[PDB]
Amino acid sequence: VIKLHDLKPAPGEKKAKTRVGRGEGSKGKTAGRGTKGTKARKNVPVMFE
RNA sequence: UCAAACUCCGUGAUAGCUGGUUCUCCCCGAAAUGCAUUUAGGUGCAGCGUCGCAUGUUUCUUGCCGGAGGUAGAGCUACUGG
Repeated sequence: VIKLHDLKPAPGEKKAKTRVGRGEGSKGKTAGRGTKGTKARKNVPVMFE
């Protein structure tokens, strides 16, 4: 019989959150931003070239 | 404390700048170029990476073939000049 502990999300339904800045074995020490620039502390507008 | 005091608030001011950004392993893996920029230590796009999808050897290497060049070299009584 189907109880609450039998319920599971479907495969691929749930992907783990990527946690940046949590070590160099992951997206660590820059969070995929690279080193410097405007793009290292802010985001650049799309309306700007 | 003074080329405009101090305090609170606006306010977590803004900083193309500096610094920092914390556990793991597996696979792949750059760039530091071009163009433009009140631009030149920034940024957009392209190039280069990855992932996915589609296509599938088209890529690449070698041989052969067809081709255009004007460098090296050479030449100048073949031009311009010396």
